[PDB]
Amino acid sequence: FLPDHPELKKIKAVLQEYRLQTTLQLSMKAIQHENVDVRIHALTSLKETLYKNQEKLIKYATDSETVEPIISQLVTVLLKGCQDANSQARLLCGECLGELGAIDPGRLDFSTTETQGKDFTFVTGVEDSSFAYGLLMELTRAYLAYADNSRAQDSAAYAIQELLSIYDCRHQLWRRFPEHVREILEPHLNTRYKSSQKSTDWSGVKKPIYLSKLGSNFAEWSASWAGYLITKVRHDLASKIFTCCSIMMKHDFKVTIYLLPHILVYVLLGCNQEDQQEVYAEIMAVLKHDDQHTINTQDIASDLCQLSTQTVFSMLDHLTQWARHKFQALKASTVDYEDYQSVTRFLDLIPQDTLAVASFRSKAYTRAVMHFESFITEKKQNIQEHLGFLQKLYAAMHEPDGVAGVSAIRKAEPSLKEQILEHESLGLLRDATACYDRAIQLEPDQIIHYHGVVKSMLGLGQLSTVITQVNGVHANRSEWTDELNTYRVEAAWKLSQWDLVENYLAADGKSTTWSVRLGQLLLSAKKRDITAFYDSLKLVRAEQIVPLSAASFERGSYQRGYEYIVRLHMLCELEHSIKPLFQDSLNWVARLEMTQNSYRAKEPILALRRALLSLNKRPDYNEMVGECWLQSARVARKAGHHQTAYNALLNAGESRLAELYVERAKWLWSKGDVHQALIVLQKGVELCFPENETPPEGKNMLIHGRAMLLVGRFMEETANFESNAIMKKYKDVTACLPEWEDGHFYLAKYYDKLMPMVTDNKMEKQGDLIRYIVLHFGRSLQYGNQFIYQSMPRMLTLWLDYGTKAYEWEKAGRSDRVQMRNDLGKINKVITEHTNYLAPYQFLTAFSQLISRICHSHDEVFVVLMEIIAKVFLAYPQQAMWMMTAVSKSSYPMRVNRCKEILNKAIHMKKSLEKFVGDATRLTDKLLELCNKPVDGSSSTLSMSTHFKMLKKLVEEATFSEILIPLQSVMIPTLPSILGTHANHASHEPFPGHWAYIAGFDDMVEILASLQKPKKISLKGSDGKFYIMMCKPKDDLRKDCRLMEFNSLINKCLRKDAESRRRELHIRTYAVIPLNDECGIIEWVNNTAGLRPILTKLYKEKGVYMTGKELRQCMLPKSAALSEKLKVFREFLLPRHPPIFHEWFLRTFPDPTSWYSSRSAYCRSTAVMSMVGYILGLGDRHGENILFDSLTGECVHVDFNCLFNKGETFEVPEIVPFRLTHNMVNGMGPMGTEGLFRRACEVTMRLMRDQREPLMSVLKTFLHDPLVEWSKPVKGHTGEVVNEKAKTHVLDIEQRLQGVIKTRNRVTGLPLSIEGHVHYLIQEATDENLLCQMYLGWTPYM
Amino acid sequence: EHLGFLQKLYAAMHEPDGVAGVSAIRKAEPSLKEQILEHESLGLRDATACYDRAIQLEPDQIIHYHGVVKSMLGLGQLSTVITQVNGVHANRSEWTDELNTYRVEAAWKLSQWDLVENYLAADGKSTTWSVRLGQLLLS
Amino acid sequence: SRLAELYVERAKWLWSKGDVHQALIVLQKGVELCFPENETPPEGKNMLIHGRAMLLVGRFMEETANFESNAIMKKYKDVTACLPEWEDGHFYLAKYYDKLMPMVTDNKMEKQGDLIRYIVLHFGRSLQYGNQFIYQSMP
Ligand SMILES: CNCc1ccc(-c2cc(-c3nc(-c4ccc(S(=O)(=O)C(C)C)cc4)cnc3N)on2)cc1
Ligand SMILES: CNCc1ccc(-c2cc(-c3nc(-c4ccc(S(=O)(=O)C(C)C)cc4)cnc3N)on2)cc1
Ligand SMILES: CNCc1ccc(-c2cc(-c3nc(-c4ccc(S(=O)(=O)C(C)C)cc4)cnc3N)on2)cc1
Repeated sequence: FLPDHPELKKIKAVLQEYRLQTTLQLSMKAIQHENVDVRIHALTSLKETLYKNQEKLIKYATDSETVEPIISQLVTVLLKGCQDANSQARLLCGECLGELGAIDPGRLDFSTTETQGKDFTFVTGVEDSSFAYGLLMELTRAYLAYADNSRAQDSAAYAIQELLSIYDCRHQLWRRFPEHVREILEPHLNTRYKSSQKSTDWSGVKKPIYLSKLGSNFAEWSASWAGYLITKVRHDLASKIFTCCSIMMKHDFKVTIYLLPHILVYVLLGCNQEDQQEVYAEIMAVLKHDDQHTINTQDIASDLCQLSTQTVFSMLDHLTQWARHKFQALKASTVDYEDYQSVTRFLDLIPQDTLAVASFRSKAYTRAVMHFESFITEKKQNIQEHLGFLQKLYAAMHEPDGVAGVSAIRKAEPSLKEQILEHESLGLLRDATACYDRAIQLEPDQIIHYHGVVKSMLGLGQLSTVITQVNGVHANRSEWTDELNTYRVEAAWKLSQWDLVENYLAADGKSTTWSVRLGQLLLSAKKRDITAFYDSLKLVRAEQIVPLSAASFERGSYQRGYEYIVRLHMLCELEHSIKPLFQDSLNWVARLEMTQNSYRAKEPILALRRALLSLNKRPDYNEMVGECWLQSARVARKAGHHQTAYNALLNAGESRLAELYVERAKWLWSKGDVHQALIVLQKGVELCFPENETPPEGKNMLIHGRAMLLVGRFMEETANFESNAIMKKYKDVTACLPEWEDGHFYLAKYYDKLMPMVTDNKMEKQGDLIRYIVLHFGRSLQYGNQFIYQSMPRMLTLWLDYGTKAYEWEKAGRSDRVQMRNDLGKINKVITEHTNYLAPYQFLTAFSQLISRICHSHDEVFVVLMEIIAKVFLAYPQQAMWMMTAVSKSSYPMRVNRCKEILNKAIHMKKSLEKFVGDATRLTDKLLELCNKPVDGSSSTLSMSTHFKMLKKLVEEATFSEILIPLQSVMIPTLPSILGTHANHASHEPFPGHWAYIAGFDDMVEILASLQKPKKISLKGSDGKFYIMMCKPKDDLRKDCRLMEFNSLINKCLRKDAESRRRELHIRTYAVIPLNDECGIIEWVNNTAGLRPILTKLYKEKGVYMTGKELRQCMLPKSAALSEKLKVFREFLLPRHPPIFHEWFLRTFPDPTSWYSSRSAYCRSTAVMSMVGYILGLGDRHGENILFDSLTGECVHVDFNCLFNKGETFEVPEIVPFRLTHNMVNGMGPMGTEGLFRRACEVTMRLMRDQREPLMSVLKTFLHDPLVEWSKPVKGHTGEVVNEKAKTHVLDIEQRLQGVIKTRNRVTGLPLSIEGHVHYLIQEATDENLLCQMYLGWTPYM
Repeated sequence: EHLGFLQKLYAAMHEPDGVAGVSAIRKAEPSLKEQILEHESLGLRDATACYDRAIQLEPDQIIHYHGVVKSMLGLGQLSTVITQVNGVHANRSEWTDELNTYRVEAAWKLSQWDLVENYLAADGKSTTWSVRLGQLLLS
Repeated sequence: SRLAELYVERAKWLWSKGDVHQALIVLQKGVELCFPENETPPEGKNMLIHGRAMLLVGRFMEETANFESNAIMKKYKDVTACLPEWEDGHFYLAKYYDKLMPMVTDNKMEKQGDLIRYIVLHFGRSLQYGNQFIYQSMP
């Protein structure tokens, strides 16, 4: 009902008698409602609400890295609604989004959009009840659909009767159909019907049905071809059904659509060679014909070409699915084999290349790519001649990486047009401009070249030149002037030359360009035209929504359509800026900040805002325009395009801004001319902040602080400057903005860098320095959590290490002990103050490390540590308990005693925690028992009740406390965003989301042969969902746990970065929880299977398979020379296993769109994981350890025990960076490594290099972790262990991040590589010499 | 106080070092004109955008269009130069006479002889090196 | 008609920018595009361009850290073979041998001997064919 008014308040008193986030959920549920008017009211109310609660909404969006979950759900819902049929609803929902803002897909989270689609219900045959049922539903919806012809509804009910003839509903058949269909079909289900139409013979008329009078119209062509076919099929039941539905077919084409596929299947089963040739003729004709290619009266044809293409495609698709299912049957008789053979033969008759060309004609890009790769492989056809078509395709799809790959592959020199394609897809547009000029010289009669020239000009921002260029072109040719008018319009309105806008607009009444529409709106604003304004507003909103409509029906849709979403954002902002003029609550700053960080996103919004400000007449507009030009800088500077803001860095101009200087400095710094930047910056500082008068006020003090900090950083970079001056500058920055975090942070970093040098690397001397360091770090934290990941861990490491060294010196008998002791006391006091000031979650973030050092030797240090950990525990008992469990049950007694001390202190602080602690202890003990429960016999499945009674009971008791199901989402804390820093540090919610407590266990427990017989359990969550948790004996997971943490941090990074996001790079992460050193519980990842098993099944299906003994024969002695091994490999192992993985892709995903999306995801995921592994030195990537999700196609890695180049230590050393066997490559597609995969690798590598500091700090903490079983277990168990290769491991990790291979022999001085790094890595992985050496277990041949 | 004058001088002397030094000395922010001068003295890409902003600031000045056309020349964008001069002419007939030299140079470089002849015919007052070269080549 | 020349000058420009790797790839592709091993390039100027390209690839390799010493050495030797009388080949080969010697010999001249003989001989021949690097070579 969703009333919103006092009358609605009467209804609400009613609802109270019956019984912002709340209202939001309500409106959400509303919009989903079926009644269109219901939804419309919902949407209107929602739009108003959003406008009214804009403040709280923005706060939700920007307070924390990730948006409030409710927001994510709401945006998913709105984008869905975009798909709705009613135009009004679509427009309303577009307004919804635009009002929300253009949230960076990163900040949003889409797990709801599983989008299975309820599709792929391939029907094996007509006989199948479900298929005949769908046919009956078709006919019923048909007869009801139209009353225009009594004969037609009569034909549908007649087919109902004939279906009763084929099979009686009276009771499975009746059971099959629903009641809204049941009651509709019942009146004629039994009555009777005369033949709806007079008999006609499609076979009598002989002609290619396409291009025939009957085939003139699409539906009529559907009617003539299907009738002919029905005549053709030699199937009595098929003939019966076909005749039954014939009459209905004449009236509605859609019934024809449903029927044709199986009609063809039956025609294939019962075949005449001449009939087969005629069928292939019809299909080829439909495919061969290009509506633009052939000339005829197009009233029928225009629609006919497209529709017929789609129909033939669908028919072939059903044929393919039928053939695959029949091959599965055959493997699982002879008549079915013959039928399947006939169908496969007909399929073969069709040309893949033809299919691809047609598809491309029909804009069915994805299917085109699929067909084209299928062609390039199925029939081997060389490297070099089809590249043009494939490149054009990728261009269409807008997949840049496709174009880049295609280029990377082409051997022959690239044609000019191809270089144009490449520069457009990805290029600085400078080469683009010059190539355009050269094209104009090469071709003087093509408009598109001038298009590109003008577009480039605009990009650089040379408006006036663009206007004049358009005018010139106009002078040369009048006709082109119409097409080119758009860019002139854009320049004008951005130029703020309204009159020119009016002229050019009046000139053309045929341009639908976004730019032209924007100019129209701005004009209607300039000259107050309320009615026209709002009309154009509706129109443009609809237009924009159009593309997003199709975009919605896809995974990751939001991202794919983000451009249009930003357009809607601009529209909303424009509306709210204009309204007051006609007769502006929105907060522009926050809005902009929510947007993704890339040109495509920010720039257009900013230009539009400059325009609006121009239309607005406010005194401060002159300066606001400077802020907008300066806001364009740091939105482009970050991207590159350094000339793309000359008309910005200059444009800013008048508005007084030391900010102008700071910006010019950052720019120079990006460009590499550091000394320049320092000069310009010192000058701007002197000028804007003369020493005589202090800047004490607001933005002035702020900018002064920022400038001083930047000066300091520059000075650090330059080698000339003295340490002391740097330290002084940083201290000054701190003094001028004590509240700022960056100040203290950089100060601490610099002191840290200096300390090793000043102290000679002697801890004793370092003490005082360490105090200063930790103090400033903690302060920085207290202000903001931007650099938390680098700050916290470093501080903790330093303090704890100093404590350890002091304990050693006290035990030693060395004089420095007393000074060290006083220093340590001071340090501990500092830590205490930090504890008091810092919020709990901030410690939570390194809680892992904290726990790691629980066994520290010095008691005072331990007291402090315990205070910290206890504060945390109280703050977040669930996560803390999970993380501490293992240590609790450690075999080492000291670990257990200390953890118990901690828990006791906590309990003392908050009693209620005691009950929960006891419950958790009991639950963990029982789970450990289970994990270690010995299986008897095969015992594939064991009932919970039969064996694990105590567990079911314990969970059953109502007294038992709720235990949060361990899940990565609930373990990895989120953090407050920089934008919002007020009271966020105090009230920040670490784990905003849905918390599922353990409500019970499904009875059945699975035991898996592989993985050393690990039990698999399924917990039952409070929400009712079931989560499957594998229980693993004999594995130390601590390593895996911390690695998962690091992966989560990497995932955050990947999400924030534009380039990674657009590709949707992400590392699949599964929660891991160690019950104790030997046993831990690991979350299951469903729909996923190992590469080895999958390919093994494929091979067996192909009949080609290698026996284990065969392999043993192929195996050779390790001492054998490399030549013999390479031989064995190439000669036998590679031959035996041909590349088939692409087939797995094909079968798993039938639909072209799903196929393409999943293939892309596969490439991206494998790339990301390979890079990450090579950085972390992941090893043992053997078939089973790597996995692929059947649902998305992504790749997931497991068995992260082998880390930090432990593989080399193996008897058979691992000599490859990551697992890239020929099969995986084949998977990626014909392009192979080159293409998507390469670009993903490169992007991931770049990102990692950028965040090198935070990752490196975290990894440091990880490597020096004492709890981790770095070595073999000794005696079964100070409860501390030290990793001997720690320093070496950190050095190697750093180098790899640096990009310094250091492998080079005979010369150890090597400049870092950049992309050549990814290239050399790929080469190494691919090389056969290496692989052949690799151990058989890795199954390199596969 | 007098830095503008010294910069102008060094510009006249064709002494780039002078202008660079001036710029380095100035405390105040550089005006757009002085910026144009410095760009021109010390070698073109940045100067094109500066010229664009200039034109936007003052439309009537012809020197700015001169600079933009020259730049487009240096980069090798002949065709663009032709179209640009043509557009300017469309807007202002007068300017066409001063700008004809660039068009002629472009053409002659394009090898488009008809355009060379026609443009050279347009006006008979240019003595620019480029214009004489075009006359010779056409002959 | 100047494919080889094209790719070579291009590699040079690219290097100028700094993307050494993108240079090496394009250059190797060109080496395959023209003078493609199917038959030995003896065609005079063609042989010259072939040698120039080979030497360029060799110096590139030297720049990149991945490539092994032996391969670089072999490439320089190939350039030497291709053009016996071209100084550049000999000079660069000598330079690379010099740089390698200290590590190979562990900085023990005794072992350094034979390498020294090779190096000196190649310097000398380089001098016979030209005088571009005399100041580096002779001393
Ligand atoms: C018109 N006369 C001047 C001229 C013009 C072009 C050339 C030329 C052509 C090639 C060439 N480039 C590639 C290549 C390039 C880029 C990428 S990329 O991934 O960065 C992404 C940007 C695509 C990947 C591969 C592959 N094969 C090739 N044959 O190299 N130089 C030489 C002279
Ligand atoms: C209207 N346009 C917007 C706008 C306005 C002003 C600024 C601005 C002003 C200054 C500034 N520069 C210098 C300086 C010194 C030496 C050279 S140099 O020739 O040696 C070099 C080519 C190597 C160049 C410049 C000296 N004092 C200064 N105050 O820096 N940025 C930036 C954008
Ligand atoms: C020395 N360290 C020992 C060690 C060993 C294993 C792990 C481990 C395992 C998983 C994990 N595996 C799967 C999984 C695995 C295989 C297949 S399979 O079809 O190929 C067929 C072979 C069953 C299907 C699914 C799903 N979800 C998961 N979380 O995670 N960690 C960790 C440490």
